[PDB]
Amino acid sequence: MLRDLFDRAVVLSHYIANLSSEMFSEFDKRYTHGRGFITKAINSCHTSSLATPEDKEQAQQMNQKDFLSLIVSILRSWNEPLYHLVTEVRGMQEAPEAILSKAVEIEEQTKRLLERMELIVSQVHPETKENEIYPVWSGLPSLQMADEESRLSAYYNLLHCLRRDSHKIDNYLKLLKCRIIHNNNC
Amino acid sequence: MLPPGKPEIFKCRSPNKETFTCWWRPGTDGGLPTNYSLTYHREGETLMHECPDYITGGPNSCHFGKQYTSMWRTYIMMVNATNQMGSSFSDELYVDVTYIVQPDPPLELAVEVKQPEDRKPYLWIKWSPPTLIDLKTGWFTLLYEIRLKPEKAAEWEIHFAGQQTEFKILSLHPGQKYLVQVRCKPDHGYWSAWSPATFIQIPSDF
Ligand SMILES: [Cl-]
Ligand code: NA
Ligand code: NA
Ligand code: NA
Repeated sequence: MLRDLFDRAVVLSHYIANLSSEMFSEFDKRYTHGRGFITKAINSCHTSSLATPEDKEQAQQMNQKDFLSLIVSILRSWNEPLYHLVTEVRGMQEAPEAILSKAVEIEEQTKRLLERMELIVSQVHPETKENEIYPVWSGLPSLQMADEESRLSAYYNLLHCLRRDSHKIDNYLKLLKCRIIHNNNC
Repeated sequence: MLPPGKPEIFKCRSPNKETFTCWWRPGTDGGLPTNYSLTYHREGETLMHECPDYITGGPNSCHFGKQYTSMWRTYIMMVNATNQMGSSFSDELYVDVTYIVQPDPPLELAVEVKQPEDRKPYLWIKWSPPTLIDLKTGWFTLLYEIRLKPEKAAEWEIHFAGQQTEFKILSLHPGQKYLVQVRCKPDHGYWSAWSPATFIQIPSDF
């Protein structure tokens, strides 16, 4: 039942997007507010290499099966950095409680969304080649650096990239809901 | 005899995720500018570009039409102020259209009293989205809030309407006149200004 799945997926995506935005703001205001972190964020996202629609017309040009598989690859690619974010931060003797709490919910909620999306793909495209290819994140040594400024910069970039990709996946899923269920008459 | 003071790009806003505008102000404590040039480049490109539209956003503005606007991509922009004596550059501004979305107010707000048979009577409020927002494809998602108050009341009553474009209010004071307004925000981003008020007389027999 597509409509219940899509409604649940969109609840989860919108919720994740909002939590990632609030996490990044809290980290920014607490640790990076006064400094040139934004300049070092430029071009730093592990999912950049993916070919993703950047405006409405590109989105409209993308067929639904490739679109769904795009969302799935993005989500699959975030499992690794979210796991290490939570591990690294939880293992600090004095972790920021508001930051840790959000990271842990985004980690658990992202899994649930990916489970919904896999259900959506099985209903809508029951015989796709089950093809796993997604971009690899490998930024763990930089979160691990002893240099405090390089460290906070690596965290800044991960949280900036997370805020971006969560918003993007939420927007793509809202578009696809309208397209698939409502023929673009939301 | 003085070159311009240092200008500042103080705001950017997108009304619908498809276009955006930014605004700058001249610095004080320099000479009068005779020209401004806003230039920028984008994340992941080396090309430098000039502001494509200095007219549409009015005075001291840069407007980015659809062919120049995308989501999920940082714009790095600066404006220079020049006269015959010299020039001055703003600080670089890092802007993502994803985070500056603020829609225009909702349109066509209309209010009515409805008193049907042995069902509670109610105030029926209705409105339309701002124009040029693409809700039908799910590209954009809009959320609405209503406020209403009689004259001289110290507080507004606020009602979240979610994504509906109509709403019913039950607990009104019989005989009172209410000012009613509506505003909207994207799913992620800033609330619009409140719409112009519409007024409604609640009848005596409520
Ligand atoms: Cl706001
Ligand atoms: Na605009
Ligand atoms: Na201008
Ligand atoms: Na565009």
